[PDB]
Amino acid sequence: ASTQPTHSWKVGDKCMAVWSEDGQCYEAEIEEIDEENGTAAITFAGYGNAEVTPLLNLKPVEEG
Ligand SMILES: CN(C)C(=N)NCCC[C@H](N)C(=O)O
Repeated sequence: ASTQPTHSWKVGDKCMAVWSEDGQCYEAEIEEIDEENGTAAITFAGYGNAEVTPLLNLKPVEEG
């Protein structure tokens, strides 16, 4: 138990994640979820970078 999910995420979903390097949000796809830690491994689309970031950092892709 680490991050208590406030959002329900599934593998292969598009989300926006906060890049650990800039702290800004970027579009990323969930590759793997760890519900215990409340984290998901996401891959930033276009760049190809991937990081394990808590579901709390994952935001829905709101196009506006
Ligand atoms: C959200 N992510 C991963 C990024 N915004 N990445 C930018 C740095 C990596 C890029 N290939 C580059 O070297 O420019």
